[PDB]
Amino acid sequence: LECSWDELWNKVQQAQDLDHIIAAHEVFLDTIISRCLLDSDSRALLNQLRAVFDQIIELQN
Amino acid sequence: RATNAQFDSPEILRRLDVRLLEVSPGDTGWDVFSLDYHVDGPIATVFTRECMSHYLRVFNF
Amino acid sequence: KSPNVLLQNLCCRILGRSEADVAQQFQYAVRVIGSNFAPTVERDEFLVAEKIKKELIRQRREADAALFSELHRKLHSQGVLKNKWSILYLLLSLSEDPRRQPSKVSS
Amino acid sequence: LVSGFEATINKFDKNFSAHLLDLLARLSIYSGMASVISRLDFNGFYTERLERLSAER
Amino acid sequence: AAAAAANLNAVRETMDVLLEISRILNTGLDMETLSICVRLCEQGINPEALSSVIKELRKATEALK
Repeated sequence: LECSWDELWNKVQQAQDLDHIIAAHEVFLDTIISRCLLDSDSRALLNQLRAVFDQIIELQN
Repeated sequence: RATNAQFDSPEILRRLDVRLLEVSPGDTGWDVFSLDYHVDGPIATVFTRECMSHYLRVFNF
Repeated sequence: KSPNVLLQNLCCRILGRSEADVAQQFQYAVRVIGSNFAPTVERDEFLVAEKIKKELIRQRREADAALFSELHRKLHSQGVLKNKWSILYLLLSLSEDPRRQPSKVSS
Repeated sequence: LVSGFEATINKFDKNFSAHLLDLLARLSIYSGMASVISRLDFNGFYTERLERLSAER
Repeated sequence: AAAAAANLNAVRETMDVLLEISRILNTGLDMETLSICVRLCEQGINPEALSSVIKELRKATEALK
C-alpha cells in the first residue's frame, strides 16, 4: 500500500496527458491484485487462509 | 460525526455510499458488506468500473 | 405420475418412512402446495443468475463464476424442463452460504 | 358514564392507533428523506408494534 | 425410436447439469430427490410452497432426534 502508492503518485503527477494517469492507475491495481491473494495462483493460499480464519474464532469459544 | 472525520469537504463525504450484496439465507453479515464509492462525471472515465469492482473484491477480503 | 401421489413419493425420499407408515406428511404437503398450486409470481431467471454469480464472486471465486455461466446456459439450451426458473429458485432457497463449498469437474 | 366516556376513548384509540401504524408502514416504504419517520418517533411508547407482517405463498 | 432415445439422453444431461449446480450451491438435495423435484416442476409448481415443504420434511426426521 505504500510502494504502489508512491509509484502511482509519481506516474500521475508527472503526466502531460490523461492516458498517462489511466495507464498508471491500472498498474497500481495490477500490482495490488498480484501482491495480494486474489490471483489464480495465490488462490491456494486463500483456500488455506480459511483454516486460519476458522481457528481464530474457534479459539475464542 | 463522532470520530474526527467531520473536517472533510462534502465531495469525498458524498461519493461514498454503502452497497449491499445479495444474501443467501443464514449468511453472516461480514460477507454481505461492501462500500461502493461511486464516482460520476468525467472522472468516471479516468477511473473505470472494472477498477472499482476489483477494489470491492479487495475490500471484501 | 399424478402430482398428489408424486408428492407422497418425495416424502418417502426425504424421511425413511413409507407411504403407508405415514400419510400425514403427504396430507401436509398437499395442504402446502395446494393452496397456491400454480406459480404465484412470474419468472425472473435472469435476475437470479445475476445473483448466483454475485454469490460466487462474494466468496472470491472466478473460475466457478464462469462455470456457472455455462451451467445456467445448458439449462436454457436443452429446455426439457418446463419452468427452468422454478428449479433455480428452489436451489436458491435451499442454499446457505457454504463459504466456498468446493468445485470439481468429474471428467 | 364510563361507557359514554371511556369506551368511546378506547374505540377512538384503537382506530387511531391502527391508522397510525398504517401510516408509519406506508411511509416506511418511502425512501435522504426518511428523516420524518426518525423525527416522529424519537423515544416512543407504542408506536412500533411489529416490524413486518406478511402471509406465506 | 431414435429421437426418443436422444430425448432420454437429453434428460440425462440436464439431470447432471442441475446436479452440478446442486453441489456448488450446497443444497441439501442429492440426485434421487432432485429427480422428484424436476418431475414436479415439469407439471408446473409454486416453488414458494416447495421450499416450505422441504424445510418441513427435513425437520421431521429431526423429530426422531
